[PDB]
Amino acid sequence: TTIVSVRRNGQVVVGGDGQVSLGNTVMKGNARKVRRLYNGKVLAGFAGGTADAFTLFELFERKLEMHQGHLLKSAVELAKDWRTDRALRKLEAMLIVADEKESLIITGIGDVVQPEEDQILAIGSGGNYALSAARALVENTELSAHEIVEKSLRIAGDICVFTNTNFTIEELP
Amino acid sequence: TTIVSVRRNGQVVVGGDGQVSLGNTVMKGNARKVRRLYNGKVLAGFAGGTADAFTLFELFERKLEMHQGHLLKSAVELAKDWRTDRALRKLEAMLIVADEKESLIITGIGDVVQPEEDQILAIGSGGNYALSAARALVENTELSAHEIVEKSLRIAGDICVFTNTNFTIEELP
Amino acid sequence: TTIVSVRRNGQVVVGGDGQVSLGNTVMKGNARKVRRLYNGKVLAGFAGGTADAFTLFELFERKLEMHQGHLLKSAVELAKDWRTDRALRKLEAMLIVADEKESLIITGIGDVVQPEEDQILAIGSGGNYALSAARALVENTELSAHEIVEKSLRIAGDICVFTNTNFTIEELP
Amino acid sequence: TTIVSVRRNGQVVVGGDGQVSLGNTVMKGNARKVRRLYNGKVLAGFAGGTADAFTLFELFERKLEMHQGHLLKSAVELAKDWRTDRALRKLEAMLIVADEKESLIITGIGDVVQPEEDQILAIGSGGNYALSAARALVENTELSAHEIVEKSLRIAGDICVFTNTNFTIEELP
Amino acid sequence: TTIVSVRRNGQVVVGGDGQVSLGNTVMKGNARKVRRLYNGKVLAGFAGGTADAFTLFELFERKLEMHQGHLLKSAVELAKDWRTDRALRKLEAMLIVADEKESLIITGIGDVVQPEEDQILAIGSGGNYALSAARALVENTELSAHEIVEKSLRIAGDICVFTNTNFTIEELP
Amino acid sequence: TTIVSVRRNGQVVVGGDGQVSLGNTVMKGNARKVRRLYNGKVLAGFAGGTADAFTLFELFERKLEMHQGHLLKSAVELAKDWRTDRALRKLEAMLIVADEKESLIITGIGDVVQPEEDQILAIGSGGNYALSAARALVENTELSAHEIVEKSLRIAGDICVFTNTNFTIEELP
Amino acid sequence: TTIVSVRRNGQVVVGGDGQVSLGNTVMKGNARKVRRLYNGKVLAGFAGGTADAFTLFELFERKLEMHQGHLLKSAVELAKDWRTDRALRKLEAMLIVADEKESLIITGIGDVVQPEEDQILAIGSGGNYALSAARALVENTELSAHEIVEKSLRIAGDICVFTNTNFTIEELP
Amino acid sequence: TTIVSVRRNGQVVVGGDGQVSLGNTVMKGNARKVRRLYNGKVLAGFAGGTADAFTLFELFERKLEMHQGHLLKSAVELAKDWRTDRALRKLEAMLIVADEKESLIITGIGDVVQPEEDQILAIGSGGNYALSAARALVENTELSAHEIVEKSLRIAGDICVFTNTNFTIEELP
Amino acid sequence: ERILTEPHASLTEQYKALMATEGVNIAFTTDAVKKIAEAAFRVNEKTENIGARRLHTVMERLMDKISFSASDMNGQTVNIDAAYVADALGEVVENEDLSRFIL
Ligand SMILES: [Mg+2]
Ligand SMILES: [Mg+2]
Ligand SMILES: [Mg+2]
Ligand SMILES: [Mg+2]
Ligand SMILES: [Mg+2]
Ligand SMILES: [Mg+2]
Ligand SMILES: [Mg+2]
Ligand SMILES: [Mg+2]
Repeated sequence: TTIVSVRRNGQVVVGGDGQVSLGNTVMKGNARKVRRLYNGKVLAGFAGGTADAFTLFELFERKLEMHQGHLLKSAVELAKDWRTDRALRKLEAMLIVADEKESLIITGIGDVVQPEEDQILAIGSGGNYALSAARALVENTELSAHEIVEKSLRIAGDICVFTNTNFTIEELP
Repeated sequence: TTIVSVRRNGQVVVGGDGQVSLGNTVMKGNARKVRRLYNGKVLAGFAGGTADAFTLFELFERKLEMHQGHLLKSAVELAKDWRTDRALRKLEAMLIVADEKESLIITGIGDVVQPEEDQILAIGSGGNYALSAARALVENTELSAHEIVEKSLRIAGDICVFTNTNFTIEELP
Repeated sequence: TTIVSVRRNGQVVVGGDGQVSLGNTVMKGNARKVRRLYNGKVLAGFAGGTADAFTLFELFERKLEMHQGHLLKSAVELAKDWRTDRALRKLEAMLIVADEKESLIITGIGDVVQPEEDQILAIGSGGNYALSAARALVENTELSAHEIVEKSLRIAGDICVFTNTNFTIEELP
Repeated sequence: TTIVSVRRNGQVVVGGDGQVSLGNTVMKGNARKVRRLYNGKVLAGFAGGTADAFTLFELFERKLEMHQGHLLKSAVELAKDWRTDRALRKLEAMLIVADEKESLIITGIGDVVQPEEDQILAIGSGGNYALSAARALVENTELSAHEIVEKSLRIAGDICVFTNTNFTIEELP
Repeated sequence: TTIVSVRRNGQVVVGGDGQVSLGNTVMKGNARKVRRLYNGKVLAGFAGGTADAFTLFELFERKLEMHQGHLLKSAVELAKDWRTDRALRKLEAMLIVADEKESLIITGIGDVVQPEEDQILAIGSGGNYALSAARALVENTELSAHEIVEKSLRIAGDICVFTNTNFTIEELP
Repeated sequence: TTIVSVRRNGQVVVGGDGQVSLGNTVMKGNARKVRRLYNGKVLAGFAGGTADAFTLFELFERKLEMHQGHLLKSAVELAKDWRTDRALRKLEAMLIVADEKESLIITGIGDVVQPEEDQILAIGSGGNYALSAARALVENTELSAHEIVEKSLRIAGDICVFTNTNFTIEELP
Repeated sequence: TTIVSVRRNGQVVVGGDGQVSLGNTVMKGNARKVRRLYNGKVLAGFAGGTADAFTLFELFERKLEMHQGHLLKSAVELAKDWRTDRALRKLEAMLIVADEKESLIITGIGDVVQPEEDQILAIGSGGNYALSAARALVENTELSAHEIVEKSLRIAGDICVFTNTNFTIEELP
Repeated sequence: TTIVSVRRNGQVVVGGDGQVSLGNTVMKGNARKVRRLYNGKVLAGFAGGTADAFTLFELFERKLEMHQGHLLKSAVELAKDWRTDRALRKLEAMLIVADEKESLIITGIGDVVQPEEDQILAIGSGGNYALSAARALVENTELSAHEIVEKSLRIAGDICVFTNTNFTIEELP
Repeated sequence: ERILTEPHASLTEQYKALMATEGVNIAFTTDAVKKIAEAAFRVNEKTENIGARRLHTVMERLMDKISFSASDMNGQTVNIDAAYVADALGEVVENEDLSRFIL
């Protein structure tokens, strides 16, 4: 599982592999680890039991309105219960949420991670690899936020033995 | 324990071994790991304490009506509580549910697994083996959804030292 | 993560690195592990899930008023629930709180730590190192409470492979 | 890694993937795991640890050169070296070797084993998978030997995360 | 594996299953675990690790050839080699050997042991099972020796997941 | 540590960080991990344990001096020493060596491995990171070889806590 | 134990605590951990296990006597003995040695390492502490070398529970 | 076991309990753990494992006979044997030896250590206890040496479950 | 090239004097010598460098043919030029695949 979120020149893209795996065997490869939410306004990928995701991206929907759309808030508030609630600590995963202005990574254990002066996010076992490729690209090439994620995932999958080729990207809007 | 669900040319078949085992000894071999439900409309096999199964295939019956028969839903909703409820996380098993349109595998830990352009499902320790045989067969041979599962299980059992010969198949309708 | 609090000649300073890390990889380096609270009257850094921090520096705000600003109290009272509450023991971290008069380190496991005749505090994996540098400095040099912390963190980061350069200091007032 | 071999109608095929996996990452996708021996008249395919597999292979090679290439013999000889009295290094790997005469797998612990009857052999982490596949095919399809192998490996790779798609199929006219 | 031997009315039977189990999978169902020695006048059956069992067997074979086949002697001799002073490899396996004279099992750690009185011996993971069976039968049925063995193994196989049904019963006229 | 090498347009670059990490602390930030051999015509870079890396390097050095510097050969020779019969110390480290002819990494367990095609090699804890970076760059930018390397290492260091910024890039005119 | 050495203005100081800790108790507080070698012209300080530290020291002593006391050389020689081919005992300890020429620490695993530039070296459990202290001081105070050392050790002892106050500072006119 | 020795006013006393503890049970309460050497002019007391303690003692005995009984020397010699090059058995035990000249404890790992100044030495599981006692007494009571020892052991035995009351106090006129 | 002709009793000087026994007259051509030499240096580099003894190889691997049939050539003279040399020394022998050990 490798998820990566790029942001360059007006475009906010998030996309990743689709390889569910049990130990050292493949269980599904067509999966979607990137989904849209909040009336197709906020797109976000995951890395864990896809269910754990929904039960989270659902607690995010609600916990987003209350604070009036302000993304970061909805998040900071989310990691505030993910650790205090004894029915969430059991939902280990990683999360990436992004919209028009910024982008953010949510954590079940630690706490929210705001991007660098490069605006790039990555999670999953194959993460950093993807990140390693992306960063580079958005530093020398003039590629598309969607021409980078693209290539970046390729670079991941071809290394992490848990990340593959069938990725699903989601530009905006 | 090996469960496999095939789908080819109008037929939806599910069948598997029948070897309950305690550590490295046999405790029962005539068991039924595939059962019919919802007024004989939905058939489904398991892989775990058969009880854990019923207490699950019972929570599926109800959680299926609410969403109006739509199989996938009843499932996605099921794995939604299997992880949030502290009285279900203690029910470790694997599950396969299928009906007229599609077929699906349920997970206690991860999350629902939708088949490939081949429509094949498999769980249990001997799973993949069965899967390995099936897939092949439904790719070259013109065998029956019931002539495949058949042979597939044979191929499993003869390898997994926990899967045997007394399988119980369930075509539809 | 390295946090250090110095107190010398009318100034109460607290500042530390900004390297969030997952195992042996870097996840963020621009982070702020030192924050101001109670109407900018009390500044305090942390060392753990930044969230765990807020959910703590929030339980400190309230638990501070009740006892009428008296810092030490608000603290001693804080570590009194951090261990009796089954929803706090799950918030492992380290904390440093300081204001006009004194400075104090809070613990999730042990209990409050009052400084020495030197008025210096330190936590985080890189702590002692920072401490090791500070102490020395505030014993021979006539450096600023802010010219010490400064150099002290540098000395830490360059040793702890979890502490870096992007520190955020907070003098008073 | 996956290495399977099928023998039917004067044809002997031994082929395998090409993935070298270091921990959970990929060293190189292209790797020749099946090769030719004795002037190119006996087929070989090694599994396990790169180091110990190669050192196993080489040792089998010396024997051949020393026994007019008579396979079976050569094997039992090598096996003997582990059964003597001074426990040799005990290489952790496995080899599948065959020629115009017979097929045979050899562990590096000290034994030579023969195929059931379906003349199907398969070692590696993906073996059993490719096995099942072939064990099936063979029983239900007049597919060539150089054909079953080709499809069985693939079936595996799509299952074993340590088994890729860059195969190498050495047959023996 | 299961290897049991019964001796009654001038008859000595030593037979066992034929399953080679690699981890929790099956290498080969047909395997001769009982064989003939000394021109074919002394029966043998090995248990444990394929490698170490075979290397145990062979060592017992040299002794016989060196002691006019006199079983008992041959055994104590071999045993001696482990009791000398330089701890030999210490093979992890077990052998059940017998002929017209007596029955005897030999561990690869250094000892020779004799049957209670019912002249019943059984090693392997299924042993005790087959034992119980025979230990019973014998005490309550004039069933032949070449008969008790046949049924006892089977009783085992239907219990031990590492013991199959493809037996091999070598008796001694 | 991170050691990566890229080869393009008659240029061969092998460079790496300079951090020596003792446990979770830093021994020395400046360290030459890439050096010159054979009168200075073949490049080397070692990874792993200071002790075993150096002792690996030295052994590769003797071989060269003994084989007219012919790299490839020299390697296979050294490798052979581990495959002989008496298992050598088995150094836990890795070397990336190259010259005007080819690139090649050598483990201290006994093998020599070659690059995919992108002529990109990278060992160390940060390797894969620098790899991804370069594996990218190369595929999308006419950046020099002595350039890709420089940027890839850096990308790594900003990720691997055991990889610093004091590089050393030895190229080969 | 803590052993640190600083070198500035023709002065070389190597001093350390004196505590011998058996498990969590104290063997003896007074212990000379820094001593003189080669007629008393080269300074030494050992860390780690009493046994292996002493046996490391002695071995470094033979080398000196054998190489006109030329430090650096002597070191690399000793180091070589671990890199030869027959892995020596591999003493678990560390030595900090220096004289009028240079400073140098030597592990008992097989390597010689040099100081950054601040000519500061420190081994032992308290090392890094004393390090930080000195690494600081030096950068901000014209304190002597025989002075920094004295204060740095102390700073450590007040931190490391295995480092006491009975120092021994051997300088080199 | 507890073995303590005190030296004051021309008197040297070395005495200890007599309990041999096998696991958590008692082998024999009466055991002479302190004995006489060199025609009966040097005192000895061993601790640790019966086997390795005795084999340590004996080795110290050979040395004496070989060095005109000159204690100190004899010790350093023995110690040397562990520091040579071929790591000896490494006995897990400890000895407290003394005579008219000095006191000295010797570990079986390779070192000789001297008393603080209070001339108090104590090894064994109860040592530190008896130590504390004597370390006290001595500092506050003109109690004889053959007296402090007697009381210190007892204080221990009433604390260490592996230290009984059947003492043996060998003094040296 | 130099060792090949210059010294006293150089390789060429020798084979020449020998064939002269069967009643044959051989003549080495500069261009040939040059090649013989390039040859030696080659293999020494490409395989196992044995110094100058290597000339004793390339030399004998070349003079094989004449050395044998030279008895039945009395009267003739032989000219060893490039085209000759180039044809007595194959090009490169054995697949020499050192890859079977690499991954
Ligand atoms: Mg992959
Ligand atoms: Mg089975
Ligand atoms: Mg750092
Ligand atoms: Mg795969
Ligand atoms: Mg069975
Ligand atoms: Mg770093
Ligand atoms: Mg201390
Ligand atoms: Mg007691």
